[PDB]
Amino acid sequence: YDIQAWKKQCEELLNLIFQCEDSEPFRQPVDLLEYPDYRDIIDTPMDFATVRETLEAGNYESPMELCKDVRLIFSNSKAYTPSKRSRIYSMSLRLSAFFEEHISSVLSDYKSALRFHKR
Ligand SMILES: Cc1cccnc1O
Repeated sequence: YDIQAWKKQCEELLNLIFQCEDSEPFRQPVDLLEYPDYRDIIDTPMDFATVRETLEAGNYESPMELCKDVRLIFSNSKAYTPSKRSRIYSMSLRLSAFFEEHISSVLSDYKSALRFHKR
């Protein structure tokens, strides 16, 4: 029932994501010089360095906020891809499966701890 445990759990999961080769396109903001029409398609950029920095600054209140920004990484990749077969999009789908498999217990434990707190 530890209401604060989610934060270290999210730090450890971001460390695994940075070790995965599939994360490399998503570690830093998309390069607008490589992709000059990016902002004509994507309204809100997001990357794993920004997520990590927001967490370490104390600017997430809950793991649900962090999950919403990680899901935006994946939805931007799906919106920007020219093909469902593209290399970078294909990397996003494997990394999304790994994230969703690991975040499920973080969310469940946090929401259980808050219910116990308000009992
Ligand atoms: C998702 C994405 C697609 C194309 C280029 N870079 C990215 O990060």
